[PDB]
Amino acid sequence: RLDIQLTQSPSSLAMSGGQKVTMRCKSSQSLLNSRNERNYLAWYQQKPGQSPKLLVYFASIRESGVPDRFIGSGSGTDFTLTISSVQAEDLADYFCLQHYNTPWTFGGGTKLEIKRTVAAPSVFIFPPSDEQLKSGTASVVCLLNNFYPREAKVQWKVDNALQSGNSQESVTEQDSKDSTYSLSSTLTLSKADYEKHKVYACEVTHQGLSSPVTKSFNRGE
Amino acid sequence: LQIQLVQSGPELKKPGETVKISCKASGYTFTDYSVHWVKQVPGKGLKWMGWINTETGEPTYADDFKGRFAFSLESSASTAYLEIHNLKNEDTATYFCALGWLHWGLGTTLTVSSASTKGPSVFPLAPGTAALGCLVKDYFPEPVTVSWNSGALTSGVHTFPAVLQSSGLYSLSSVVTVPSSSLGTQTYICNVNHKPSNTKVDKRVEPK
Ligand SMILES: [Cl-]
Repeated sequence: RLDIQLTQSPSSLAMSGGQKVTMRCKSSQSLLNSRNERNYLAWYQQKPGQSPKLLVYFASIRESGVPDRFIGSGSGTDFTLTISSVQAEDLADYFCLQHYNTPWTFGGGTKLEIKRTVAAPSVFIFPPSDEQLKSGTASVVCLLNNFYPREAKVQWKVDNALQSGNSQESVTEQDSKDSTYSLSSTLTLSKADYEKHKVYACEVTHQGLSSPVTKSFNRGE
Repeated sequence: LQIQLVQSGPELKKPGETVKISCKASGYTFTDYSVHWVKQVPGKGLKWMGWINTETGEPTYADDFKGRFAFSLESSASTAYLEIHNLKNEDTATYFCALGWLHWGLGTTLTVSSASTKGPSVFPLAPGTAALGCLVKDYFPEPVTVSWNSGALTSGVHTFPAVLQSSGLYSLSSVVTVPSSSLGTQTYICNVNHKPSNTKVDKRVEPK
């Protein structure tokens, strides 16, 4: 009975399609059983929204129905998962598991994504509908479409006043075809507030934009 | 006959309540393998909860799972249970029973919330490419499904992961990009399905 730390690195990873990917899992205690010469370490893949899937067990043995581009290696305290040629479907979180001592422990995971060329988002702003306004609320939606990489800043301005605490963001998983992301920001205001001001704008800052882009609308056009 | 673990269905509970989840096993001698339990919290890692010996019936818990958690058995039914007492929002997670690192169940989803079941309201996001969409607001619990034009329109469609509002209700939008030249000729309908409330909405989204 012994607390074992597993440390996985790096924490997140972006490789170009077809290239090699390497990720590490180091244990605070040797996972090598001298009795049978097996390392009690397993790797799992977990895709966005799915249950975990065993990739290799006892450190190096590939599980059936696992593509041979996946290779587990290492011994004792140092283990490596290699993906020889990364594919779009490999978008996932990768966890190592030690089952040498109780309690069993997972590492913190490595997030893998595909790197592609930089792509500026397409920005769209959507005013509240008349139908929603009838119920005393007004949601303003800003859409950032098909961009890479993931990092982006969105800020709302009502009458050129910067907004804070009233919007929420959501981001799609990496597209399996063009390897991009999309993002929504939703600004929420009472019908009251919404009638008060005239100018609604969202300002988008992204590495693919030579300068921050802005879409905006005036209430009642 | 391959090993099979059948886990009970999605669970919706309120704070303070109790939930008992089942794991039904076949394809092997039940008392040959111990049953492990694993908690997966959404957008976070995996936590091993402990295990139960299927011969002895003795449960062993991981430190973070002592007190409110109990493993148990009905051996004559080759079944294992996880019971959680005095539920908290943070018990919200998927739970997997497993025969160690090797054979896992599909998992059981648990949502703990004081919110009550509610169907969404569907609002239009009116639009050489144009964007348009549907705002699917104030529903509970997850999930909702969205399609466009009965499923015939898939390319260019983004349905965003839902966000949890302060009200405790979820909200999401679904968007699609289409040729601007088509706004006058092609009708766009988003089909929204929220099964928990038995709510099915078709919403025409037109330019204004
Ligand atoms: Cl046993």
